Amino acid sequence: KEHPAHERVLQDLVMDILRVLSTPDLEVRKKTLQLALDLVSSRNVEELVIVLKKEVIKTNNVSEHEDTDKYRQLLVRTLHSCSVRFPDMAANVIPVLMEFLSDSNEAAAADVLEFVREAIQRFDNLRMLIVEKMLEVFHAIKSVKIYRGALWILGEYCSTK
Amino acid sequence: HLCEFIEDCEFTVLATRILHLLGQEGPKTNNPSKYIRFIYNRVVLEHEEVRAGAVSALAKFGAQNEEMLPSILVLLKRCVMDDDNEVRDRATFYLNVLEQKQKALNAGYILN
Repeated sequence: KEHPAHERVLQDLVMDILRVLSTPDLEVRKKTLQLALDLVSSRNVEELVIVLKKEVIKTNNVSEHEDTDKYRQLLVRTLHSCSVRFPDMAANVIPVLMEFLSDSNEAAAADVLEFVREAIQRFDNLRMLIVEKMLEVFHAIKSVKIYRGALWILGEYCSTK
Repeated sequence: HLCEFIEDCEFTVLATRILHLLGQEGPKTNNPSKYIRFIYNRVVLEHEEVRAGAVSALAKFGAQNEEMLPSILVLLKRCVMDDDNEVRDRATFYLNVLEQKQKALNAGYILN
């Protein structure tokens, strides 16, 4: 990689390779994700993102996660980073949705992590929708996690007086 | 004995009860450093909740102050402070609450 003359393309070929991952082995996959993250100057991105979303669908599937779960968390990390740099998009909204589906803490933690972050980040607009989304999600749901969720959000508050 | 043992004799539930009681008692029985010493410990434990009691007990206490407390009482809330969002909030809020009344007044209303 310390061929820091680091050509565009090469980074790009990864996905192809990556496709192969669907024949799992997380551990390998995991190595990939880290590896993967790196190349992206917040670009070859979309095609990827899309792909990620594909992954995401794929991730849904019917699953009996045991290994891939892990991956997900990781992915999200990997993913997280990018965003920091980037301006990101709808894809993201989808996580929010996605997250609603889900049922385990670690994600909530991420989410929360996001809570924090976003709290810092504020360009805002999205949030509001999402807040709406959430409103649904929320209405649509119960749990400690949620319960907790409410608290912060509540804490947060703005309009629709 | 209670303090120590309970610490390493566990059960959160006990703590609730005792907390509540202790909550009232504070500086009428002095021994500040120790008592502080304890109090810190009680908090030490995780649980936003476990942590929380030491502050609440404190309100009757703080207000009264003891063999050294008012100046310092003021200093302490500052020295000990926390994030963890709603745990953050607890610190912030108590503060914020604190922020909101002349602390002398503050003590009077809340206490009752």
